[PDB]
Amino acid sequence: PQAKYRHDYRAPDYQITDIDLTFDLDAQKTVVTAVSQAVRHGASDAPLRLNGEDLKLVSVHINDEPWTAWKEEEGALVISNLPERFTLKIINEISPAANTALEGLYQSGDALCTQCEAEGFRHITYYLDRPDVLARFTTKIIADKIKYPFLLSNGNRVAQGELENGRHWVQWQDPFPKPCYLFALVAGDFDVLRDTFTTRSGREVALELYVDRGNLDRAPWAMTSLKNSMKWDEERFGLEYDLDIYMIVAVDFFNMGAMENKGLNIFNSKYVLARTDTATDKDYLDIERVIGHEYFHNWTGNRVTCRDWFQLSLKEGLTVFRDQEFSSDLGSRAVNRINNVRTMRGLQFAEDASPMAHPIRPDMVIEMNNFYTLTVYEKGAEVIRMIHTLLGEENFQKGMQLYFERHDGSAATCDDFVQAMEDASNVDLSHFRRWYSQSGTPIVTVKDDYNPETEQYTLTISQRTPATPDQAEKQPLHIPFAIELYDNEGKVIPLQKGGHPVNSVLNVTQAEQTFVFDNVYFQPVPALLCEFSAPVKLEYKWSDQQLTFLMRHARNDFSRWDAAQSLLATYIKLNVARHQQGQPLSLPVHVADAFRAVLLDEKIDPALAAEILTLPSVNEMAELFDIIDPIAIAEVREALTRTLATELADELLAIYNANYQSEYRVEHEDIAKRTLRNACLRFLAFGETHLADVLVSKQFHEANNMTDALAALSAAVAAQLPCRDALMQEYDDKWHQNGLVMDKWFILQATSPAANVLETVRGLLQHRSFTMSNPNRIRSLIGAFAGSNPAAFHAEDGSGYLFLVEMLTDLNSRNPQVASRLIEPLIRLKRYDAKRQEKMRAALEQLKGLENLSGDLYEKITKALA
Amino acid sequence: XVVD
Ligand code: NA
Ligand code: NA
Ligand code: NA
Ligand SMILES: [Zn+2]
Repeated sequence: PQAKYRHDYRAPDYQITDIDLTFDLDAQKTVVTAVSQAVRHGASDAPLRLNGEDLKLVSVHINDEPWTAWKEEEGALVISNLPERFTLKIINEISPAANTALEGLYQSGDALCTQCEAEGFRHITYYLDRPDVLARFTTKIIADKIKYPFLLSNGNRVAQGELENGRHWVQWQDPFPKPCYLFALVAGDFDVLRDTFTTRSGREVALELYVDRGNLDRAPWAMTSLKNSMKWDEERFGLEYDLDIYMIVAVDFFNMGAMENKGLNIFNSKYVLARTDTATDKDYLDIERVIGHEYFHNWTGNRVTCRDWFQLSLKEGLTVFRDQEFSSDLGSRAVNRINNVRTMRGLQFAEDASPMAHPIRPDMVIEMNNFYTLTVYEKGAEVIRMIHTLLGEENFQKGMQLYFERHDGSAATCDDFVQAMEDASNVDLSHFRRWYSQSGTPIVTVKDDYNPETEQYTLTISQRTPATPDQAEKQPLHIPFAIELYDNEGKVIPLQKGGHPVNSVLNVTQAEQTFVFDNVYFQPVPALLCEFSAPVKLEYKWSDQQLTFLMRHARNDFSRWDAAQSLLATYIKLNVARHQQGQPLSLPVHVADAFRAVLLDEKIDPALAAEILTLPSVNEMAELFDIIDPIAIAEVREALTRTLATELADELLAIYNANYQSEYRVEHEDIAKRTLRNACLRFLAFGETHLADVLVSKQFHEANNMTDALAALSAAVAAQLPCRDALMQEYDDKWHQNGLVMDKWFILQATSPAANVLETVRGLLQHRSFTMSNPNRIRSLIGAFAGSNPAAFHAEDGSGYLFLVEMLTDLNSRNPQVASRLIEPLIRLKRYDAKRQEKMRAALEQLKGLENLSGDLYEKITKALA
Repeated sequence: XVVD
């Protein structure tokens, strides 16, 4: 299977302007009739190359004439000798029941539904399956009325009829041209939650949420988030929905989280269904963020789409930025920034040093579904955010407005978007564009000096990005580098030079650069890379006291958290080295004291305190090291937890009790208090065993909501408390019939620190709530084991690797997209010690040998073995 | 797209 390259992009030889589809639907054999109006733009001798995969062709007509000038090759139907304008009619057959890959048209339970992004439409009919070809669709669907009473596609119901033999049809029309990745079709039986939203100019939009029969009780939060999403986009971006109806369908069987199909989003039911006894605060916030995300794509993705798939970030990075701003405006900005930065430094950095490293705009791709990445999404968004940081809100909004004014109704490029921001703002973003073409994480090194004779503070900032597996050449970037300088009272010193204010966002554009500030009347404590102003590794020689001083005085709550992370980092590294030498945890009294002060500070926002009291995950810890020792990291997180539990037991308990809430509310202050309370519980679980066991069992049984129940159950597993097996058994007995709820329990099993966890995971393949046919169940058991239990996954006997090989040998054939997400842990072999690396390499070599190796895996494996 |  061969790589496509971004610099090979060329405009298509043909366009399609309109497509009329008819689906005679049936799970065994669906007959598809596609009538496209087409226009030749290239040369007469150039043929029309239509993509198609696993299609049985029935016939080809050109202006109603049966066509003899064509041939089928691998993945294509090539048609010659066409006039300039013509009508193409294709009839073909497909088989949804056989589609275990869940790409194109497939079954989810008794429903039929689609997934077309990136290149799924070509599994439905022969088409120009590329996103610079935009067409107006009309979709007629014919099906059995009893199995499929709801027949849905994009746009508005414009026709309908009854047929003989219990069949009926419905025809839909969507007036906006679209690329085919945004086609959807759903056929099934559903309960439907109906509501409306009136836009700010007065358009009444009908909202419809389709869920499986029985689940209407879990739907109102998603509807409420949808309305909140529509409203925020109006207030913040000035954007209104542009259709009459907005449908979302919740399906249980989905490779993805959710998909923005125009006017008919299809969502994984994990991002829709919530009730207080089944869903945590985190699930509610996620539903809100994901509903918003797909909604935001209506502009940033649909009204302006992507010229080609190498431009994916144009929509996903910008739309992530949007969903982050939405969550942040509605909730706690600081908590959002904090967690997004956790993801960046702990997962996206790992990617950007792995064999799969790529720029946010890739240059080379073999399987495009492999590039829906942490890089494209999260670093993508950080790149948008830097543009925002350089321009300010007002200018950023002007650039958004110019982007739409220019590109509404067409497919654009990343470079188009940058250009609009540049032209609208008059900020020069030439050098800035290098963030789109250069992979890897820059290292920004800072040295300082205070001169008391001249009252000048001097910052010497330098950058470099190391070579990555994909690129040997690197150059300096335009790094927006935000600073604040604090005096000995905790006040900000005005930034100035030669009697003029200076912007506090410094433009770090060279390999090495000095900035000098004047009238710095006291030696400053600096806050550097404020709010993570660029997605870079900061190297600065902090003292502990500088960091604790920032924990106390920094203006932005993010910086208080960040200082505390820098404070811990030094001691995480210390203690991992110690653990390798068989030594126990060492932690200075003054560090413990800094955390005691956060617990007992009565002015601190509880939401902030909770994050400072949530230790960096094993993944964030892992990025502090060149070579990763996953067992030492896991053990050091546990020991650091046990030591703060002991040092802070009385304060932990007091704060636990003080934050008790009798009423459960999905409201930001309540969530903050609850998050702090459960953070204290976590520590307490690792303290004195009998208290631990009592607190945890009691919270589990008395909880009036799943947040509090799961925090307890999870602490029981994490600390291996006596009550653990009984609580786990109870949860299963109550919840086994509910897949989404069981996902959490599978995650807990998979991430257990118990010595026999692998054996338990193998056995859970036979559990009544588990099935290899369901991507969620697979992600929750196997994915969680491999990706989120690195200690057990990297057991020295290599048992973890052999297990993953066995699961991937199945999934490579069954559902390559899922297999590909699951292989990610194995491709990080170069970060491990030689012996682990040998075993991971043999594992990869074995998968490389599979018969019918999917392209999705092939891409990753060959990069990993290079 | 949200992937996971
Ligand atoms: Na077109
Ligand atoms: Na807010
Ligand atoms: Na210095
Ligand atoms: Zn998306």
